Amino acid sequence: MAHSPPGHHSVTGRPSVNGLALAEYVIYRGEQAYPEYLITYQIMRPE
Amino acid sequence: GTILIDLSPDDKEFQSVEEEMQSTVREHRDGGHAGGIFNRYNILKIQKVCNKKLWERYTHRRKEVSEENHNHANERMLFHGSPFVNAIIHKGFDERHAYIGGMFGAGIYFAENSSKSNQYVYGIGGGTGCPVHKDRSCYICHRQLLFCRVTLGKSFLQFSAM
Ligand SMILES: CN1C(=O)C2(CCN(c3nc4c(c(=O)[nH]3)CCCC4)CC2)c2ccccc21
Ligand SMILES: [Zn+2]
Repeated sequence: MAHSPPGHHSVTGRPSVNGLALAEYVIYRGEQAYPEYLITYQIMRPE
Repeated sequence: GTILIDLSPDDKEFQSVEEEMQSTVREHRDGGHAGGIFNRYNILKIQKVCNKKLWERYTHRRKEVSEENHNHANERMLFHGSPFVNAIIHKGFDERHAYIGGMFGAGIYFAENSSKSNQYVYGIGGGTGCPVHKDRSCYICHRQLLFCRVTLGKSFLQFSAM
């Protein structure tokens, strides 16, 4: 794995083109996330 | 060590997690190529993931981060799609869950858009789609996502052409 930039703990990627997209995030230590909910689902065909 | 507790659809906690799934769907610039074409999900089951060891691993690091960031963990709830969801819930995130070809380096990636994480349930770029039909837009096969608790601490802001 890589490291977060010095003095940081993560990276926030903000969309500068698509105004409708939300942020994506990166961490570099697995102990900084907990997998709290497991969601089972189907995608739905548009009507 | 991992226990999975089914939530009832009548439980308030089920309903708020479903609404986070549903309200963060968006259209993607690939036209649905990687994740499928949809505006919303059929949510079949929501389970709470309980593992004392993994949880104490999380809260121990959260306190270190918080103390290096003016007492602010900067904790979010974020989605994560992966073929390795089953390994993740029993063993936790580690460096084998890091995306080498990721846009911000070799780390573990999360999304606020559920439909973004949906693009990775069958692999990078949707892989070859579902195991049964090889269909990245399969409306039949059941999929799984993780809704995760994530400590960001001091976060480096990257303005990506996304
Ligand atoms: C190690 N490995 C990975 O890490 C992924 C799965 C998880 N991946 C991921 N990437 C993103 C988002 C997300 O939920 N999951 C949302 C935000 C944007 C990017 C990255 C790729 C993978 C697929 C196939 C084989 C190996 C791997
Ligand atoms: Zn299928």
